[PDB]
Amino acid sequence: MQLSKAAEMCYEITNSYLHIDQKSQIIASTQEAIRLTRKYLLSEIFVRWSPLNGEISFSYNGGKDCQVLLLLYLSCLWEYFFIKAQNSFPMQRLPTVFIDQEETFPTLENFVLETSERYCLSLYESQRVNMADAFRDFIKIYPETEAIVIGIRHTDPFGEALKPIQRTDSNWPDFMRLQPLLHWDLTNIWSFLLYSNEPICGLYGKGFTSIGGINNSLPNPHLRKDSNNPALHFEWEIIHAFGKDRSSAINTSPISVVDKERFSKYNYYPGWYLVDDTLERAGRI
Ligand SMILES: Cc1cc2nc3c(=O)[nH]c(=O)nc-3n(C[C@H](O)[C@H](O)[C@H](O)COP(=O)(O)OP(=O)(O)OC[C@H]3O[C@@H](n4cnc5c(N)ncnc54)[C@H](O)[C@@H]3O)c2cc1C
Repeated sequence: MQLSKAAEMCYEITNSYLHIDQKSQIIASTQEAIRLTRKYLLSEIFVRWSPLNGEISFSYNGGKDCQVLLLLYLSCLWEYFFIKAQNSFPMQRLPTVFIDQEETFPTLENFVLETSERYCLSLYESQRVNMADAFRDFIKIYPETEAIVIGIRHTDPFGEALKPIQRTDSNWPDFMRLQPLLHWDLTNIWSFLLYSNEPICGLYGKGFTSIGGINNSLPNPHLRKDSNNPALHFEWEIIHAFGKDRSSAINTSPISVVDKERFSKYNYYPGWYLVDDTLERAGRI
């Protein structure tokens, strides 16, 4: 859809989530994570750089984390338009960067393309090694790029020293890292993404909890059905998902035939049956 419509839609979704009045530590926690992310964007980021004209590019790889961020970002883009009108919708696409690699799952590539069309992203896609170099090439093509939005957060307990607004290290080309999802935990991610009713990468439906490349990521061994029985913690969000109101259906994207072959050897609960952040990357490495 056109960008103004995507932005207004995401605004309604986020607003609707913020109006959930349920007994729930998860919901209340996620409402707080939403408010902080939106405060970073509206109060610290969009005040300093334009989210429309190319000063900022959004790094998007179709994963759950940058998808949640993209929905929040679009919600803030809607609000930004009115704030700037108040202090003084364009027909265009949102500048976005996707690094495509040889080991990228086709299912994910397809999801990136489809959601680029849904959210009206103007996609730069690299030609299918090291991410630092991929971005160095990007910045050389688009030197006006001042900042890049990154859906990074803490997914193991180890010290990382990340900040919401942070310069790249000297290894990397110079631009500002914008990392407003940093305080989200795994339960917040699933609660919001399932509530949104937006389509999500079909790999999560097959037991992935973290998506890498074909060779470095698998369904989460802790979701293997014959040896684990996790409870569903997001039933309310699923049943009452935005605009849904078949209540129990989850909007997963199609698995590419090649990936279906690759996964035939796999007996796994969907990713949203994992809430233990310590175990999020267990299917990786
Ligand atoms: C734009 C950018 C700038 C970075 N700058 C530094 C730096 O200065 N110093 C440093 O030590 N490390 C830097 N990194 C690496 C980063 O800190 C993480 O160590 C690395 O991304 C792996 O973390 P992760 O596995 O948790 O998340 P990842 O799986 O890498 O995902 C984290 C986020 O990065 C973006 N991303 C990941 N893969 C892609 C892709 N293929 N295409 C487009 N976006 C993608 C998405 O927004 C995603 O939400 C940078 C990474 C990116 C993407």
